[PDB]
Amino acid sequence: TTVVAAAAADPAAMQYLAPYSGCTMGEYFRDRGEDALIIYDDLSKQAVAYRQISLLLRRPPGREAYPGDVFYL
Amino acid sequence: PSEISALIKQRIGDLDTSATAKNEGTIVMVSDGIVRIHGLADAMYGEMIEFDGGLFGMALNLEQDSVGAVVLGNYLSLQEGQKARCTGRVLEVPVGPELLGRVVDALGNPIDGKGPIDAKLTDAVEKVAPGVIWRQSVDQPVQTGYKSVDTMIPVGRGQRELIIGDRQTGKTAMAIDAIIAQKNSGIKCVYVAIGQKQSTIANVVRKLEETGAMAYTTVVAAAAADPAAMQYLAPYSGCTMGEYFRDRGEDALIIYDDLSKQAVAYRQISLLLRRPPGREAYPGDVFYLHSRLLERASRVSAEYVEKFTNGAVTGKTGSLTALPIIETQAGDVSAFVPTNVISITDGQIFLETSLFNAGIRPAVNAGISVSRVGGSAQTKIIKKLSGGIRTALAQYRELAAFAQFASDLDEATRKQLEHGQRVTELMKQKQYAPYSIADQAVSVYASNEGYMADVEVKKIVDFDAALIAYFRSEYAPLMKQIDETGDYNKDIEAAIKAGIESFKAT
Amino acid sequence: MQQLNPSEISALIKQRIGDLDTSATAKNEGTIVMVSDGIVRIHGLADAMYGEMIEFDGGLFGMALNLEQDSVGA
Amino acid sequence: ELLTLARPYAKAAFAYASEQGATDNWSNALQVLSAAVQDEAFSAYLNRPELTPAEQVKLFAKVLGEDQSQAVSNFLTLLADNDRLVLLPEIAAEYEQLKSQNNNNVDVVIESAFPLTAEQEQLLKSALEKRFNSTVTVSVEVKPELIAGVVIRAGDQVIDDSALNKLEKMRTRL
Amino acid sequence: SSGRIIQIIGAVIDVEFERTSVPKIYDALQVDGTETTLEVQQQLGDGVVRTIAMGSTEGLKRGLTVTSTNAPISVPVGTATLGRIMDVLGRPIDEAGPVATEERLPIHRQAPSYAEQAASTDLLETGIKVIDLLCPFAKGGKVGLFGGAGVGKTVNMMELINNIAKAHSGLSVFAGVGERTREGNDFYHEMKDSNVLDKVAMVYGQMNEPPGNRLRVALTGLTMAEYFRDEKDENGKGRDVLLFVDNIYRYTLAGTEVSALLGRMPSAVGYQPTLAEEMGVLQERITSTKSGSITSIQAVYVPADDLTDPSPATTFAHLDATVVLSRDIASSGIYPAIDPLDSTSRQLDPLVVGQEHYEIARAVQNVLQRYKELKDIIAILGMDELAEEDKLVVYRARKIQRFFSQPFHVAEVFTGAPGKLVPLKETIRGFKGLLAGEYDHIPEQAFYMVGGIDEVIAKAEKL
Amino acid sequence: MSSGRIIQIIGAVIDVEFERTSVPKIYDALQVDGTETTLEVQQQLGDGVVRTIAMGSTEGLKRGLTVTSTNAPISVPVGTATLGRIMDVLGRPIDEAGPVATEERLPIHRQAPSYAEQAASTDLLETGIKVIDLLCPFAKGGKVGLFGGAGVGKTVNMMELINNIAKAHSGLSVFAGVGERTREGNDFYHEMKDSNVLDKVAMVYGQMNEPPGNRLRVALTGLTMAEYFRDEKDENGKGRDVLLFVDNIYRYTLAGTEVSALLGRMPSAVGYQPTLAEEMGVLQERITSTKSGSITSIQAVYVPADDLTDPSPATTFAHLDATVVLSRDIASSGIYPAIDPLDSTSRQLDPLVVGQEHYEIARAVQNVLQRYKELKDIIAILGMDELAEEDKLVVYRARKIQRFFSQPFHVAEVFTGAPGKLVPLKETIRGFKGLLAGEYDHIPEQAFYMVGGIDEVIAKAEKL
Amino acid sequence: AKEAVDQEINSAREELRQQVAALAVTGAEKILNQQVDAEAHNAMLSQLAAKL
Amino acid sequence: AKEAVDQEINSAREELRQQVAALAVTGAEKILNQQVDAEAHNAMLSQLAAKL
Ligand SMILES: Nc1ncnc2c1ncn2[C@@H]1O[C@H](COP(=O)(O)OP(=O)(O)OP(=O)(O)O)[C@@H](O)[C@H]1O
Ligand SMILES: Nc1ncnc2c1ncn2[C@@H]1O[C@H](COP(=O)(O)OP(=O)(O)O)[C@@H](O)[C@H]1O
Ligand SMILES: [Mg+2]
Ligand SMILES: [Mg+2]
Repeated sequence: TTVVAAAAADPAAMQYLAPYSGCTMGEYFRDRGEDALIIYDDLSKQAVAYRQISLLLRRPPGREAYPGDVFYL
Repeated sequence: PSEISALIKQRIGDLDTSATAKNEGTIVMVSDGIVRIHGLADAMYGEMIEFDGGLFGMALNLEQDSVGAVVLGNYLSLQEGQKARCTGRVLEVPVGPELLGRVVDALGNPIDGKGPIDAKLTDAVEKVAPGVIWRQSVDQPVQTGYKSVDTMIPVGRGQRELIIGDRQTGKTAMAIDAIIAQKNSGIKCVYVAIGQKQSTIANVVRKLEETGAMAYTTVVAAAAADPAAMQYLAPYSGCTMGEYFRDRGEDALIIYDDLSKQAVAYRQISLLLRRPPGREAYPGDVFYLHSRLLERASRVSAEYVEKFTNGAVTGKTGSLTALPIIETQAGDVSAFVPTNVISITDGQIFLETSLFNAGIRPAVNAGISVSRVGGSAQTKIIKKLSGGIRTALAQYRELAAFAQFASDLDEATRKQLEHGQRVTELMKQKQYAPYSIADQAVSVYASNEGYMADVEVKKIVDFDAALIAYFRSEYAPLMKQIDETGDYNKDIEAAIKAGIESFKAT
Repeated sequence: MQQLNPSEISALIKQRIGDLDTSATAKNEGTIVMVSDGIVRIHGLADAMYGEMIEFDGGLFGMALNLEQDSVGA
Repeated sequence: ELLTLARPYAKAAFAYASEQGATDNWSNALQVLSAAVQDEAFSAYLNRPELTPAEQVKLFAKVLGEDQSQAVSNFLTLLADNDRLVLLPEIAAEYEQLKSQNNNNVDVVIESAFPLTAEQEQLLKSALEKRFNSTVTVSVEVKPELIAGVVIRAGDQVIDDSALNKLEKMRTRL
Repeated sequence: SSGRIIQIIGAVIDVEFERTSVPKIYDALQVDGTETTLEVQQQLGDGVVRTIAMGSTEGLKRGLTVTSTNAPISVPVGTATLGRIMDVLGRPIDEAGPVATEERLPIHRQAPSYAEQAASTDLLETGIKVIDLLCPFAKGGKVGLFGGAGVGKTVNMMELINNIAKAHSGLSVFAGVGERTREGNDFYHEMKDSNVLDKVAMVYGQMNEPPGNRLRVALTGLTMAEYFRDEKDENGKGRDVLLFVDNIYRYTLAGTEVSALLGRMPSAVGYQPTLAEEMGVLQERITSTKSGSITSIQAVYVPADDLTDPSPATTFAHLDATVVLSRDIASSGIYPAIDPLDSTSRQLDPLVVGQEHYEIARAVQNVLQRYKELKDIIAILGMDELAEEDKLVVYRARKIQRFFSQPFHVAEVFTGAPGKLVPLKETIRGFKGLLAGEYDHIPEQAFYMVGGIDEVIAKAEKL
Repeated sequence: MSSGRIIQIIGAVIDVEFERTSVPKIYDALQVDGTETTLEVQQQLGDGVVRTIAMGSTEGLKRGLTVTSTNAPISVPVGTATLGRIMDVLGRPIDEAGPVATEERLPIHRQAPSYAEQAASTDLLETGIKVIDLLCPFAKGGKVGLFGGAGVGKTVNMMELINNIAKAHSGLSVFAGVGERTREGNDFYHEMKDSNVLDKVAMVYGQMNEPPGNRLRVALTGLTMAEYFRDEKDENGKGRDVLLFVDNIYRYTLAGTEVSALLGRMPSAVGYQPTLAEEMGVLQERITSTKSGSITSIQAVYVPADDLTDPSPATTFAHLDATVVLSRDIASSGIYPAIDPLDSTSRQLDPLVVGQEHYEIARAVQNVLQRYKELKDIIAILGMDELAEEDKLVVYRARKIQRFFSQPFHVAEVFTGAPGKLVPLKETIRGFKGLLAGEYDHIPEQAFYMVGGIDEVIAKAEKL
Repeated sequence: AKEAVDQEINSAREELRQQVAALAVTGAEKILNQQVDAEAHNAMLSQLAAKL
Repeated sequence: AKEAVDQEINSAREELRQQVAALAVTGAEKILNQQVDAEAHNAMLSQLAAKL
């Protein structure tokens, strides 16, 4: 097995981006015709960080300061 | 055949006989039928605006260097750079008796497809209220074809009175009945559809022409799919057409349907202008926005008529009666827009969900439903026979409310409950069931005389209808005489109780 | 895009076209620019402090708390 | 808008130039600087994150060459100080308008279906002097788009006589 | 000198002025085409300022010319304004000819000095049980009718005007503010039926009017009354001044209407931030001074029937006499529907009201308080499963509620029952007798919609 | 020139400048010159610049890249060959059945029907599901919201509806999958595939993972499909009627809220697209019965926050012609269809509308069922013994009604070999009114299970 | 029923005129296309100059 | 019955539409009216204008 870490002290961007990476590594072995499993942790804080970024990105505010793209994500 | 040829030839020999001096401004920015136009300086606030597309516009923002404005219709055939001229003339609309039996565009264009109609008079839509020194006290009745309504909540000529309730609880059917009542009266009656389903529309229509009412009748519609501008503007136009006859000393009647849609639509439009909102996205002026329209209806002086028509009349006091519609979410009477509108109306009516759910059609929550005018329009018969009965049943309601967690009941409470049951059952009617005055007159007579606290609970309504038959068969001259007058004499009630005993014998 | 500043009066602009010296009489006194609701914007007096008292031609007194790039709100 | 923010600078420059009489020199410089503005190359080179007010001021003098003044020097200087350089050409256009109205001379846009002879031109110039400018300014235009007549344009004062009339009357038909 | 229109938004206007001539912040600006007039509000500077219009905003284009009067809004003043109907401009609407006097007074003025307030220490008997019991009045005080939409803010005022008017003799003024025209005209004709019509003056600024007109409407009448209080009788002073406010909430609402267009910011709800200071400015020019006595009545509409709204909250800081209405009480059919609790009075003083008055009132409120508290459980549980004294107190309080229910002399319009005027002595004796339990054997119906205790006896023995 | 180049993009937003002589109107098609990404004209930003959203991903794309126009909105193929094929939002094959043979395509963003086009009459839409047939009868051009949880064969329900509409009246059916849980969509495809119903329906899914714009527009896509099909008229005029099932229009509202945020304009009171009501009307009033031909629509809907005061259901109710709910315990009782009969309501419940006698019978039946629910609690707490005799009769007869409601189906027929049940109006009512006489109290409740007409019930009683 | 019949009659009698006008204006504008008269242009612009 | 009359009325309208095609080509003369009478007459020479 493997684990990838997005510590709380890390800059928000890597935390925001990690889950997709881990997904990609999982899909690898899905693409390897075999099966495995993935665990997603603290997606709430992930959204928090992404919201903060978007704010710093001058992006329009959303409900609860969440642009709707979050659900898309 | 050739008659059309001659007509088109002479219409061609008619106009476009010369060039014209004018001013244009081209498009700058577009979004959702809201456009930014630059280059017109001679413009008027809210004037008609000319466009090569054949549509028109109303001006909103006179800034230093351009104008933002509103579409009248769809805009998908529009794009920046096209030509856009100015009429130099304010918003108007055709008005006339010719509008009768017709349903048209919110700009008076026949959607019935029954040929365009010229109105030798056309009037600006936005107008101000008349002067206080010209207003007249309400003194003339309006009948609703009801027992519950006409009695406990009087409504006279020119009064404004909101109707509030929930979905499929009987809100319009009531106004419709009221209109049908006015058939014989010959008063001016006109209604506006505002952002609802065309199916519902054609249903209303077909009902009207079935009644043949749509001959002293005019209606205009704001479709639920039409771009919000027309929804916003239409009620003002309808009021404008209505005022024509009140401006002629002639009593008038308007019916506003679902001002909630118009309110929210305007909220949206104005917010698209990025203006800051107040509570629940509504801007403040909304209160003014509706109320200014509402004030335009009133009962006025013949003196005002003379000041309007300056010899064109002998002078009779005119009026216009108002039928607005607002829906309530979950029966929240304390809702913001309801709170606003009740502060405007001369009174209100609210319909209770459960009674209609209990089959009571209509289903009045008489508890809170009152008119500022009250007994200034009822017939002396009705006015004297009524007066506290609505209060009496209101207190009967709260008595029953308290009478479910306590086992003690005095004879006062007992009698109040038992008579409230009888009078409650007494206030029922059928859809499309109007009443002559004597109908409810004899009903309330029997009730007050305790002539109902004696007969079977369920058989109450049967006794009522058979009584109507009994009398209008035997006593047809009697009720004819009484309802032709609206005055009561004691010998009349002597005949009434004679009939009471005779029918109770049957 | 930047918007208008409370410093773009063509009187001042023409002055700048004329000269680029004598800075507000060494910022000893400003000039009224924007007035509304007990709040006034003034051009000059950059020497003054946030919280420094200010006299006026009306013989009155006031307190500016905003030292902008070129304007001051009082 | 851009025009609105341009407003004060236009009137200031007009007042100064009239006060000095270099209105011609100012205006010509404005044409030049507008041309510079619309030049994508020159602007991009200007928009590099390296230039100081003195830099671009000297640059504009250089591309200006002669026809320079300490007055326009400070003018451009403060323009860069507020970094209002983009809307320069609009200021020039408004300034031109200001001079015209100050001199009451007006321009008319003339669009035709055929080339027009001069005698017609001064005839209609006179005719429009019944609208009493101080001086007519002619901008002719020939358009097979037009079929008949000439449409005219005095600012926004516009009068049609062309084919469009059929379109209008045909609207009237229905 | 003159100015030209450069932008039009809503009902707020802006104008260009010569560098030499920039009118002061408050001046009349005549539309050089029409009768339309303007007041300055903001010094936008650079030869341009912002203003609002009075009257229609239509027929107005840009670049059109406007003059200045070099004079603020100063309106005709004096007794020659009585028995007349004026506009927001103080101009006749009754068409009874132009006003006679030539004295004018600016609508704007600073507040009177601290060294000028007066000790309004004069009581009043009215005839309404709940009022004269719970809210003793000071002749010269501020009387506000806190209430929602359709609670009876106008009715409660009409009846008081009846009673107050008939009990008084001297000056009086009314100013219709943003209300239904019909009610105002009806009141005018009713006053015409009376004769103090002469004694009073009419002015209506109504909801139909543009918000610019809707804003500075009170200024007129309040200045009128201020003059008349300062207008001293020969060998004497000003007279007793009757003042009546009609939904100052309308003025607040207009201030909300204009703020965003004024370049202003949005309060915590959306009001103008300046709402508190403008309300205070308004109120402070309203006072009985060392000179004269000014008696003011305030119509207080309550938005959404909420107290925690900023405007009512600020309002309490202004009203010595507070009267509040409820929707549920009217839902019970009790007319009037004034809440006993929150409506209070600083005149409620044992050294002032007399000991018995004070203590009887306190006991009454105490009883009602327990009843309201126990309402929860009695809704949950059976009324029978309670302590006997509890139930006794419940019936006591309910009969108290009923004993408050009173017919009013104008209320017979929607009922027919003749209105009453109950002397305070009868009220006190009857309430004390109830609190003594002298009537625990008496059906509760015997107290509904009545006046004095003797009426209760008659009703009960009748029943 | 007839194309422009990329000048700026942010998020899902794309900006391109054009010359003043060539700039498209709203909704026209815009193909990225260099890839398959497509752009939808939304509003003219002026200066030759216009704002659009791309259909599909946003990468592989950089500024300066040319993008052209078609000067026309999205046109997608229309024809009979469309049946049995699943397509993307752009109507492009995704079943790998090759490109759609039909090249006859039509624009999408088109105007709602005229007032004159309003079908002058209303009449009861029919089907074979007794509870539907009576308790919530429909009308052509009808709009009913569906309610319930999960695990009741919603799909199966629709399958029977399609089978009946194609059988009795050859009425066509189309489905749009909005925010489809892809696995479930595939499963549903296989399910409708084993059943030969596949050939009689047209399929497009908007998977929630997609850019919200195409997810938004699939609605109008299927709408235009149905429009063409109904307007597609056989001889003698009078083309067949068409049926549309829409996957959880609530998701559509969510996507509208998304894209509303995307333009960076004001979020509404509760927070929604303020123009929501207008696009509602865009959907609804574009769907009805015509003077010749009709299209009826049945729409899935979820209630967010289980509340009926939030805007979305409030606006929704402005168009729901009837209410149909699904109760879990009813399925737990093995009752099929598992529809809660008592609480699903139809606006079309008037003796004026449904017929006088029909109305009376329905009213009495619902009264009886209401009584029975008032009774069964007292039964369970006190035993059936302590009831009045008529109360017991009501108990038994109502349970007989419920059993009679249980019916096999032609979709169930292939599922488990058993003849499906087809029953019209005035076929149920006869047995029901006979039951109101209590003439089957001798007949056991079991004789009403998994049965069609009352004649079949009596035949069962005979064999039992 | 009679009202509906007569309304249909009037509807058709008006409907015809619309396409009649369309065809007539198209033909007339085409005829105006076929003619190429700069001299008429000159005459009418002189008239306009008079009319200014 | 209304159908029976309305389709035959339309059949009459076909003859009428050819008729009035000719009649409106004749009526297309009114562009001279649209002119300032810039052409007193221009159309009767070319008569190719005959469609439907
Ligand atoms: N007196 C009555 N007796 C029985 N039914 C009635 C009566 N009056 C009205 N109804 C019924 O009330 C039903 C619901 O009212 P209706 O649909 O006409 O309009 P509404 O209450 O305003 O609702 P919506 O929100 O859809 O506009 C109608 O179908 C009508 O048949
Ligand atoms: N004193 C009263 N007793 C009983 N009912 C009343 C009384 N006054 C008013 N009502 C009723 O209550 C309604 C509301 O009264 P009003 O003072 O006009 O309310 P608002 O605060 O909106 O101005 C009146 O129109 C009348 O029908
Ligand atoms: Mg309705
Ligand atoms: Mg009020």
